[PDB]
Amino acid sequence: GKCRGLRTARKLRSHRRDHKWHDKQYKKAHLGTALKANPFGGASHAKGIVLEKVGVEAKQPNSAIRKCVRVQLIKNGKKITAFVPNDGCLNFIEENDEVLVAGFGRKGHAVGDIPGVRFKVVKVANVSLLALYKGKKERPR
Amino acid sequence: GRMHAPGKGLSQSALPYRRSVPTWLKLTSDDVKEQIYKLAKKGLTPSQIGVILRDSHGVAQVRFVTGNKILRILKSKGLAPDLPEDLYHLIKKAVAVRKHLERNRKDKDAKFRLILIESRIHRLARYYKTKRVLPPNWKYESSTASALV
Amino acid sequence: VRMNVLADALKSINNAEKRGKRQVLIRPCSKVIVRFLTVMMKHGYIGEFEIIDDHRAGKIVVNLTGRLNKCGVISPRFDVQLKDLEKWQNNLLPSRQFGFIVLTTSAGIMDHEEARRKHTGGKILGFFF
RNA sequence: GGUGACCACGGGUGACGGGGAAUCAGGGUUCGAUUCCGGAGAGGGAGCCUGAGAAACGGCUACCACAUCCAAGGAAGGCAGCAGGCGCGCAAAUUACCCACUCCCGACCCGGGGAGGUAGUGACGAAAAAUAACAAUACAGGACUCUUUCGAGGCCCUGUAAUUGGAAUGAGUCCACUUUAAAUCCUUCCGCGAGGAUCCAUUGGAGGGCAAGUCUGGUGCCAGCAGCCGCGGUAAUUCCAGCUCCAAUAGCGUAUAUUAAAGUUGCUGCAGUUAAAAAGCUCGUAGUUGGAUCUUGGGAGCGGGCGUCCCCGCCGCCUCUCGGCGGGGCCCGAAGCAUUUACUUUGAAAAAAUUAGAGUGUUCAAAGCAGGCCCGAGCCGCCUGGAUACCGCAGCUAGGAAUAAUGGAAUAGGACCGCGGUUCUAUUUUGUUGGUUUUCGGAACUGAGGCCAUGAUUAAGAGGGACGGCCGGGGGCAUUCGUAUUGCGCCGCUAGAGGUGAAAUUCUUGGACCGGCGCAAGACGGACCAGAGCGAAAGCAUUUGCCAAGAAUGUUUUCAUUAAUCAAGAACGAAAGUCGGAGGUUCGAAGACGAUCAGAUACCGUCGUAGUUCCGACCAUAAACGAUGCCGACUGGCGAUGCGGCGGCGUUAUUCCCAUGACCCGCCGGGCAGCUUCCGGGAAACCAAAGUCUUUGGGUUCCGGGGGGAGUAUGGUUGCAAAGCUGAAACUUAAAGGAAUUGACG
RNA sequence: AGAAGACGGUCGAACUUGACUAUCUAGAGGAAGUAAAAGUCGUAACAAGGUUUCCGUAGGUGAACCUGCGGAAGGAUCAUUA
Ligand SMILES: [Mg+2]
Ligand SMILES: [Mg+2]
Ligand SMILES: [Mg+2]
Ligand SMILES: [Mg+2]
Ligand SMILES: [Mg+2]
Ligand SMILES: [Mg+2]
Ligand SMILES: [Mg+2]
Ligand SMILES: [Mg+2]
Ligand SMILES: [Mg+2]
Ligand SMILES: [Mg+2]
Ligand SMILES: [Mg+2]
Ligand SMILES: [Mg+2]
Ligand SMILES: [Mg+2]
Ligand SMILES: [Mg+2]
Ligand SMILES: [Mg+2]
Ligand SMILES: [Mg+2]
Ligand SMILES: [Mg+2]
Ligand SMILES: [Mg+2]
Ligand SMILES: [Mg+2]
Ligand SMILES: [Mg+2]
Ligand SMILES: [Mg+2]
Ligand SMILES: [Mg+2]
Ligand SMILES: [Mg+2]
Ligand SMILES: [Mg+2]
Ligand SMILES: [Mg+2]
Ligand SMILES: [Mg+2]
Repeated sequence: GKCRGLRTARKLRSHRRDHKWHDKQYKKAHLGTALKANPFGGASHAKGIVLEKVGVEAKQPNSAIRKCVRVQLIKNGKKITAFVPNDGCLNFIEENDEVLVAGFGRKGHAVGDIPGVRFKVVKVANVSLLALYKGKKERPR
Repeated sequence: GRMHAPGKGLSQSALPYRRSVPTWLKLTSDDVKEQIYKLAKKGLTPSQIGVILRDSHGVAQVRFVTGNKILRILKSKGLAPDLPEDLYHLIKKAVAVRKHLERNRKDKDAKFRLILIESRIHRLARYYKTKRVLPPNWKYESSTASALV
Repeated sequence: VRMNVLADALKSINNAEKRGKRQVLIRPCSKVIVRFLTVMMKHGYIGEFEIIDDHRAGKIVVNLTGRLNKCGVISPRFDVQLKDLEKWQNNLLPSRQFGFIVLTTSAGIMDHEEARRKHTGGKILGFFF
């Protein structure tokens, strides 16, 4: 069982210390790796240049082509696929155009279908897809 | 459940309420201290005296008859041994295990019963160093052990 | 081995009263036992116990009644600083309406109510309720 | 020499340190570059002047690192003051006005202050709070009353509309005033300023989690949706649209860090038969943890409910050797000091802001700290505030002595003018100063006595240790036997036998196989043999000897807290495996053939190497398994058996009994085990224990946190090497899994 | 009084060459994993999975694999009828 004694404040502290390098959710957060690995250098979103448009094939049970963008981030020069959300919006984005890419909500998990795509596009040439696909702000020229 | 074995047994001695001497007895605190005296002289351990005195002789317990317990009667007169009887029984035992290990270098069993015995020695020793009956120096040594018996 | 002679005893007098046992003896005995059982005697939690005097340690024999749901023991005797006494008697007793944390202060062994009347803290032993 | 696993030393930080913050049943968890305090640096270092005061950067000296002008000789560079720009960037303000407030420096009421205040920018964020209300209609309804209902009176209602209708107001705009420094902003107000088609609320949703439509269009596994579950393949409650509704709503969305949620890091407070999981076993240093046992009952009173029963001040001791509030007391001043703490309670000290929270028509509130009043202002002025609690640990003070350690007398010592011998040395005193010697006071030392009921708590259903009679396939070392087995020797007879779902390679008239008698070598110890035995676990069986070792029981034997578990560190550890060596009984990886098969480099066959056999080193792992850590306590039955003991009631024998010994019947301790049950557990299977667990903590060791990647890579170490031990991540992944249910197929 | 200057010494940026450690990356070619998810060749496992299964070790093999030895039952027998 547990150690339970009265001058055992350390055997306890030091017990509950190491038996966190067996937690998963902290070994992301406190180790290093994460900051080192995620192209998003601990940063909520990030800007990057659209280097080409790529359709991705969804995971078996749901057949469809997902319509994403290969990005290269400015700060790193680290590359990316980002699924351009909402219908017919890939149609907006052209090559070499500067996009603000944010996460998906799973923080590292790829979302649902879109096998291995953490990132979603938000803005395009200082616009925001939400404004374009609603037809509020037009494409700049 | 014992120090060094699985056996969790109990078999021990057990005295009554009563302590006051049991009236058979003649002798008196002196004639017992006259007899412990002559047996230790002859060469017997503090346990072994307590023995002779009960089976053949008369005293349930020396402690009750006289004021104090056997060791103190020998010690306050200077018939007490060099080291504790309790300990050199282990040392004498160790040296006996040593011997046949030194002829029979296969006995894996003897190579606890040594290690254990060694450990039941050291363990004992290091209170006899805090209770200060041994000087804070004496130590086992394999070589010097055989002599010490 | 026998580390704590309460836990020893109190297990065996909770652990009879479950079976509905009429009375039980407690093998090791102590002063602290007596002094904490006599507390249980006042609030009714047991009846009259009659301590045998085997020459060595002591045995006790506790008249039980139905009334004791559980008694237990907090094993390390933490030091209770009177402000904490509440936070304890919240999370260690079934209600604010009965239940008794026996502890051991400056002015003897007693329940938590009696340490509060005298306004003393001290070391938690256990609890019956 | 000093420090160290009470973890130093080494490495790292997305580290300027505090005061606090948001979270929060109690406990934490992360953040605190953030205005308050404390530190540091002005690209980086070093050195410098000067200065009380600086190693000062709105100084300078180089260097390094940066960079400006040039007449090419030279010269001037430091925004981490304020503004501003560039670069970086997911990510952040105006070359604004001013000393009017608070304060500071000066020689100083007088200047200056990008300290500072004021504007501007400013969904960082917090407070308040419009986006309409109401009458009558038209109706749309529904509790009294009236009606069998249909209907109606109507006190009640409410829906939409007509807007029928005027009333009310602000958002704006703008006379005017205040404000302020001048504004601005706010507060004040003249004047204009609401019938929607306006003065116009949006963002997500509408299967579920989750509040809200199998309403209507379109697409048809596309587009697309969907944090997860999912929908989409020709009626989609799921896509794109339309209409309706819902939530919050002036906000509302997604990006991610983090907290609860997390009884998924578990101190409180997780888990370890099977679900992820207890070391193979044992020893053992640190650490943690450790039985009982020591002033009490009682007394004296005051006070609640002749006495009884609650409730209070008392009987910390010692000293007085110490003060004094010619001999004093009186007791405070000192100290034995609280043995030496741990613990508890009371003080004191704790910067403000923040926090908790007193007081207060800010119009409320966040706030603010004032305000209130007295007053018709004749008062030419009164009255009150600016509360308080917490503020860890450590430190300081004072009570208490519940528990935990810890201490004191035992090869003799406390005291008792108890007495002296030796020495020391201080100082009073001999009308003063010196000398000698004294008396005495205080140390130090030490002869010799008196008294001190003169000192050891007990032995643990803790341990340790002695002895006793057994016990046991425990271990070693010798020794002895048994068979079979193959080998050979010989002899007999004879042709097939071994192997097989069937056969052949194979063995054979060169007489195999079989029979007999002989030798041989090595193996292994059959039945007896069991929920039988022992050891730690690997573990352990022919006879006899010797050599140590061990449990258990037995014990008015001794010691007396000596103990449990244990990082660290050791002993042992099938088999397999490896170096040496010895040997080659069978079996037998590897290896050779025969078959079988679509094939079989497999199974089924026939050979047979390493090895299985020995002695000597290593290796250090098992499904090393009861998949159950070790010690310790408690809770039910009932059967059996191994050992020891005890008791009894038997008898076979065995003898005249005996002693025995063998059975029978009991009890007792500790062993291996069984069944049974609504203890109680337990997801379940099950479990006297996996029982004592939200009624949460007896002690302690190890160790798991979705699955894989992976027991991988890398690092370290051990090993001759197989390998052993230590042991990551990116990435991917939604379940993998466990227990039981029906299925259904073997 | 007293400048320029010069001998010495001390802190010492800086520069040059070694050492360490930290961190970060370039890389011909090689071997895993995962994706992942519908290719071929088998069919190792789950039913007596056609050969009870599994561990460790060894040796082998086109691949599951197979075979020794010692284990395991998590079995396909809680029993074998003195
Ligand atoms: Mg042990
Ligand atoms: Mg760094
Ligand atoms: Mg700079
Ligand atoms: Mg400075
Ligand atoms: Mg400087
Ligand atoms: Mg500057
Ligand atoms: Mg911002
Ligand atoms: Mg300013
Ligand atoms: Mg707001
Ligand atoms: Mg509006
Ligand atoms: Mg929903
Ligand atoms: Mg959390
Ligand atoms: Mg909680
Ligand atoms: Mg869990
Ligand atoms: Mg085990
Ligand atoms: Mg035999
Ligand atoms: Mg170890
Ligand atoms: Mg072996
Ligand atoms: Mg071998
Ligand atoms: Mg060999
Ligand atoms: Mg074969
Ligand atoms: Mg293992
Ligand atoms: Mg369990
Ligand atoms: Mg628990
Ligand atoms: Mg995991
Ligand atoms: Mg399994």
